[PDB]
Amino acid sequence: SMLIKVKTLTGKEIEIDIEPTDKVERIKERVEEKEGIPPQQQRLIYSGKQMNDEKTAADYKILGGSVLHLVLALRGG
Amino acid sequence: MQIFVKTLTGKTITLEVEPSDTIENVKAKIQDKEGIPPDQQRLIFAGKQLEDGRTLSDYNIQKESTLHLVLRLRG
Amino acid sequence: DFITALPARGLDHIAENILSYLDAKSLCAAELVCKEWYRVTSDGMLWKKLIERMVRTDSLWRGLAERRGWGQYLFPPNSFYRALYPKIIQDIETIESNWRCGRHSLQRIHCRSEKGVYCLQYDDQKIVSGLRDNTIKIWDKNTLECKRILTGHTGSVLCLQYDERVIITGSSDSTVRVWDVNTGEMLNTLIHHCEAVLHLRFNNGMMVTCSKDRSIAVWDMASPTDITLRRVLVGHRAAVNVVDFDDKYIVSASGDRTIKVWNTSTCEFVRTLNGHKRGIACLQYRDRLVVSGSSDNTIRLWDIECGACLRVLEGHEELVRCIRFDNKRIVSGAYDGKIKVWDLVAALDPRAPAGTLCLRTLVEHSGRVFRLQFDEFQIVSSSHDDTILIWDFL
Amino acid sequence: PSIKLQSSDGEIFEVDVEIAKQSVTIKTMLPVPLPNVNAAILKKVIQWCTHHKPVWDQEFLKVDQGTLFELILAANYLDIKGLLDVTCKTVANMIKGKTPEEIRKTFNIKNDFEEEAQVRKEN
Amino acid sequence: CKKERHDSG
Amino acid sequence: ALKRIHKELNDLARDPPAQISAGPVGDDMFHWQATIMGPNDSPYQGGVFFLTIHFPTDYPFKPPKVAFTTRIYHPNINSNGSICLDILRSQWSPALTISKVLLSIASLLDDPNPDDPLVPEIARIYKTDREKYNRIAREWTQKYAM
Amino acid sequence: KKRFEVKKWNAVALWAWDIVVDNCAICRNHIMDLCIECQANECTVAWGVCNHAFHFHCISRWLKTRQVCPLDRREWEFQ
Amino acid sequence: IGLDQIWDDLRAGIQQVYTRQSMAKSRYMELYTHVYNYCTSQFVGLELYKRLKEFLKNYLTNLLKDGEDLMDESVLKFYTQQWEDYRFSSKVLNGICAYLNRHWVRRECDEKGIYEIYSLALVTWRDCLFRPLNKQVTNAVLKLIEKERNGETINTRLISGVVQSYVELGLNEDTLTVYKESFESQFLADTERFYTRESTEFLQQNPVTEYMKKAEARLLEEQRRVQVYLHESTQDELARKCEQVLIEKHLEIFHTEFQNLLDADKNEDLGRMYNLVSRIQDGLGELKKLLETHIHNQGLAAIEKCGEAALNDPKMYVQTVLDVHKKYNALVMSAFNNDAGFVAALDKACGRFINNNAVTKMAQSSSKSPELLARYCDSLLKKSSKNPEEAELEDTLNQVMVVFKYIEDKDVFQKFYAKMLAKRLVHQNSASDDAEASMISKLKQACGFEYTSKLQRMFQDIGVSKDLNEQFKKHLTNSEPLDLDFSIQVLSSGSWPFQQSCTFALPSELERSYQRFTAFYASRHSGRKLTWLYQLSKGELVTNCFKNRYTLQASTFQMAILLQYNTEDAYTVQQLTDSTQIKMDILAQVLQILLKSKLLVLEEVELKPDTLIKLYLGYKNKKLRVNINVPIEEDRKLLIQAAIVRIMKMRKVLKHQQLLGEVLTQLSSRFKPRVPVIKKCIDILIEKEYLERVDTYSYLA
Ligand SMILES: [Zn+2]
Ligand SMILES: [Zn+2]
Ligand SMILES: [Zn+2]
Repeated sequence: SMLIKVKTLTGKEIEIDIEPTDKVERIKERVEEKEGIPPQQQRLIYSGKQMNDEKTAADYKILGGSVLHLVLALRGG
Repeated sequence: MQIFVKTLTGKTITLEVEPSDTIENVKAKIQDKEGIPPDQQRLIFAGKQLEDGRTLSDYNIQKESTLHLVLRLRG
Repeated sequence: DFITALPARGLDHIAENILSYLDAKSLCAAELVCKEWYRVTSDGMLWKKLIERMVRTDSLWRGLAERRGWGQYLFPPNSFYRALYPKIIQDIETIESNWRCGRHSLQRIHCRSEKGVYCLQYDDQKIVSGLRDNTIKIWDKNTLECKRILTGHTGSVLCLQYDERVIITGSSDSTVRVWDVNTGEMLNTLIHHCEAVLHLRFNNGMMVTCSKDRSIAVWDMASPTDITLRRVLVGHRAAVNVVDFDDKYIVSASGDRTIKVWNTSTCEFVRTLNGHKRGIACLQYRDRLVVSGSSDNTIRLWDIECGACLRVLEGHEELVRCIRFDNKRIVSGAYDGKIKVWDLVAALDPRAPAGTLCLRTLVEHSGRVFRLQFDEFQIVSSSHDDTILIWDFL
Repeated sequence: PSIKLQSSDGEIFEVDVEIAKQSVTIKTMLPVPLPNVNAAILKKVIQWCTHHKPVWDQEFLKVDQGTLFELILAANYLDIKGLLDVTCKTVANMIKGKTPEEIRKTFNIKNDFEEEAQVRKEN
Repeated sequence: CKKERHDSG
Repeated sequence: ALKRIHKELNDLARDPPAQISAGPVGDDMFHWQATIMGPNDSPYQGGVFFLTIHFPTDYPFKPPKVAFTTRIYHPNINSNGSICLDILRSQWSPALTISKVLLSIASLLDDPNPDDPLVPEIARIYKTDREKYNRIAREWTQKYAM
Repeated sequence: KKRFEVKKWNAVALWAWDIVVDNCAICRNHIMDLCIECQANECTVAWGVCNHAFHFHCISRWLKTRQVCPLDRREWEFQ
Repeated sequence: IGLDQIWDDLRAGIQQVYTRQSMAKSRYMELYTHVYNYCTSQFVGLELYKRLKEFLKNYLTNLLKDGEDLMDESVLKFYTQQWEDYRFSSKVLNGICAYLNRHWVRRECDEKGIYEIYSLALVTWRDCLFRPLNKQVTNAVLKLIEKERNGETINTRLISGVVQSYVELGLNEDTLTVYKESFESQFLADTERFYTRESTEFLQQNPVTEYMKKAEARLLEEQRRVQVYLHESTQDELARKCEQVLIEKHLEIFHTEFQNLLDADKNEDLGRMYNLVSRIQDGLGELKKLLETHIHNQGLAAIEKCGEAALNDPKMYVQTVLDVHKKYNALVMSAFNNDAGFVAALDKACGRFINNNAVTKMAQSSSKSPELLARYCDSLLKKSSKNPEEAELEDTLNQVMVVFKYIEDKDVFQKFYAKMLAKRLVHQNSASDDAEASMISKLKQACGFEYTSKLQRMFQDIGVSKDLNEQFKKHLTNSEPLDLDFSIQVLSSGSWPFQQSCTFALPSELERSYQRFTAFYASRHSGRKLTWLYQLSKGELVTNCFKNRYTLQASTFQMAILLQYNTEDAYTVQQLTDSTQIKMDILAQVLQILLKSKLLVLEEVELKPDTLIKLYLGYKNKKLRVNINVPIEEDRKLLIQAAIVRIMKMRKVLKHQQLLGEVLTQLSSRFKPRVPVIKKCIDILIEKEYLERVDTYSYLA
């Protein structure tokens, strides 16, 4: 329904579309379907809180245009 | 080309500069366009301090980029 | 004659069942009745089964079996058990006697021999201690060698509690960290308090924390990485020093000279225990009994239901920093190095005299004993100096 | 439903299913002949089972040792745990807290025990 | 910049 | 001093900087938790350092207490996660905002000030061996930030 | 005869300030707008030699704490 | 006491029980008493257990000898009946020896060599199956299962019996160990071979479409069979093996037929193809790829049919793209079960298609699509001759929102939509404020509030302008008369995308008008700077020089010339310029727009800088109020580095070329990288100590 932007380290703003009641896991997966980074090397940060893989996208008070930050975790298992 | 700089007052401005001008010239332009002396100026880009004795090309600053202006600090 | 008629018709198991309901003295008496009775008790391993039953229903016996070693033969000429029972009773008697006499070994710490433990918890394998150098040290219970060191806390590690899966610590940097007891990787970090976290307790998936910010926070632990704040308890006008709880109530002791009892069901203010002249430094709540050690150098015992001061204990020359208890004694440690051991059974009785309560005053060190935990066989303490002291009573 | 239990002598008794099924032997069996349990002990166990569908058990057992022993045998042959457990606990209570001589005098046992001295020195 | 009972609990 | 803080949060939610993110913890709008991403081409590459900001009652005219939460290796940050920005102790200015203080700290992460440091045991190695320091800081970053 | 007169006329015009928004570096509000501590209920504007301006109620308190310009470390003086 | 007589009697009773004789229960109780007294003399009763085991063994040996070496069909019924009777006899026997049973189980301290009575009977029976009839019955049941090839009606019970037997016969220790291995292995191998043969033959004289239906029916049948008479544990294993061997071998043919199926509108076949491939694990790759490519091609082809008149008509453009997306969306939702992966393929397809449309090439700029979208949205919201319904307007707006969601450069669209909204508000062309508000709210909820911020500011500003105009008109009641109806839309220069590019002359009449407006404006703002915009002002004029009192709506330029004609009309272009001060690049255009009618003519025309423009009286127009107002180099490296570390930590041991091939296959789907870039990235990772150079690159801790 809404549209967010997963800003990476370079600056490329990966525009993604999510649902007000989606799960951070889905947001992490949509990135690979648009960028190529598997969900195992992703650390989405928003308003200073490392987004958890379980809380819904609404628990973080996300709205349209809300820019999330993405930092790659090379190890990531 | 042109760059964007955000002043301490919250407002944003842009400067018409080429990749040949020195950082000192950039600070001078920011001063005349805003009104803050260069001694109390600090330019940050991509989380890094901008040395005065250099030029924009040394930092790979493309056009339409953004620069943050903060006060001076120390240890 | 049952014991002889029953096995005559092949009902030996019934006869043995009859003799199994006897105690130690009644069993020896039966063993001294006749040859047939003796044969039944011997053939049926009656003594062995008696020792097994005792181990199954008593903690002291269990601890002695695991520490002394004779438990290895539990669960063998059948004579070893009959002759072992008196020796076990003798050892238990020696244990309690030295407990009331003041005997120990005081095993020191074996590491670089270098301090400032604020909270300590042990088991039969390791000893977890929250130092002041912003690190957590895990020592071996047998060799006493410094096994591991967990770093990552910004401030000093004030309190900590662990189980068979994680290690939850509360530091002075106003943060709560959940570590993995097996490997040691920081699994989670809770940032909710505005000031240093003083105490925290957790069990059955729920946790309670109290910080210097005069507030209490309850958390629902669904997993080591899934902790969610449930409610925020307010009402204390000072720094909440200690907080304990169970399935019935949550007790909170702060520096405001009062004790607060809330309902764990929905955090309902049940009662408020007053009577302490100064702030309360330590407290233990269990079996519907509360024992608090405050700054007034006295130990107050209360009944959670009525909140009546059953007894006040005097004798401490300094502030009672920590205090612990079990079904038999109450071990308290104040600032001045003085481990006071009191009798609980005699304390719960309103007819006993105050003078007959202070059993002993172990004085071997002098620093402020910050923490001390005991069981039926030893006492592990930690003060400013003297990194870790082990008070064994066997 | 009511089950018909034919004692050893020949007497018959009607007992409800809910209680008759308490004894695993009868439950597995389903008149019911009991060649090792007579009507007397049968009536006693039936009363105990119905009442158990303690003080009452004590009075119910405030009988001589002969009937107690017979009750033991009947409970074993009928495999009724409850009855067997309570009767065994009672005999145990009847043994505890007495000196060896007092024990022999309690159950009218004659000391058959050097031997006596050996067991006395070894215990 | 320059610089600017131990019981916290 | 709640209107100013609310406006600052609004701005952070509107024009977010490059490597800065700060938001409230819970209901207490005076206790925020920020994040600082290690600037590229530095020993702190690909690292996320968590901070903790606590606003006083007269914040517009009083610097807010900022303290690091994750251990780090720096001549201006001790183990207690205390920062020594002169703009935070006495030279504070009501014009400086959160988005500015966090950026200043991020900049300090790259260019340390060995002169008058907070941890001599580290500043010495820095001024003497600018190579070993690059490795120790990297190791610490891999142990905590990552 | 020669009657070339206009009857209806509709135009547009863009209004702007004197030089810049002069955003008060204190409450991030507008100079012409009412002061922040003044909104939660006489709020004039004060200037400095640096050409910097703020509200009177804002700069007054900042001065009470330190007699220095908030945008720059030079001294402070009105007009 | 004596045992010979009582034991032989008990043995006779047992013998009579093994055969369903149904004797008087008195004999049962008597036997119970016999076993009860027998366990009275750990050594007591051992003889009883031994006699029981020996008798069981002898009876089973005799039975097997009676039914040994029989046909592969009668053996089934034989074993079933014998097993049923043996189970009943053993159950009642256990009920008889219950006393002895309980005693033993509670005496020998399990953890000797005894297990239980019922368990003993089972273990003993496990000597009439293992060696004498293990193969025979299994091969028989297998032959029947295969006989199902023609749909014959089997007993359906003769098999369930053997299955329950094998299960109960499970390890009688302390459980489907002896059943699973034997029956499973055989059943699995047989059904696998059967399906392989059936599939290979069916695919030789039939199309893939029919094979899909046959395969689905076979899967359902096999799932139901194993659920009715077979055990429920072998349900997962069998289904997995079947779905694997029946689809894997034909996955390639499925891929090939998928394209042809996509060509036509065969939904049912597509749905079944998906249901079959979804059952397998990770087989949807090529399927998603094919769907994406086909959607992209369909889009480009559908737009080619209208590129001749698309750059000049937005409506048709947006409608075409909308139809393509709507059809494919409905297909992915109904047939593909709205899978979370296929919708992504449709997304990428629609995106690439809308951004690389053929119409874009005709404009040489990838910014033509958002421009057309904005024009379409404007035409929808404009106040046309008629007014469309409300519901239809809201629905079309939602559709526009979808096509917008798929745009790439949303900023260009923001700028275009802003210009259009401005032109609408100023010219008073808005259809309905509610529609504009709904569209603005939709854009806000879609791309946040920062985008819509400027738009909302523009809206609130037009409202404030109306209010200020009312105030000025209210203060006009004093001694300040105006010889013309005046009004104005004062906009805020902070949001409107308008700029000053005229620098007009401001005639004598407009002089007094402007002066009075400023005089009144010196009452609300101090730093007020009215950057007047004349290329937007409207204008109405009346004329008496013509034959009648004509009227003509125009702008400030036309009005300027018309009023400049209040003197000697024999004026040239330079004479007019002497009092207008207009730039050449715009003045020439102004004169042309003015003469682009019969109002101003010359003495396809070519205007001259010296030609005179005299008063034109022979202007006979058929209308009044005639409107003469005519208008990634770094991203590549990052992805490469991430892929390298991922592969390294995955295998921990490789070579340089091997690593190259692996990263190339894991990155090809995104784009095409270069080998030197991979080498440089490996070195970069070496700088961070992520991997090393074995004393060849190995994973690092
Ligand atoms: Zn202000
Ligand atoms: Zn004011
Ligand atoms: Zn200034």
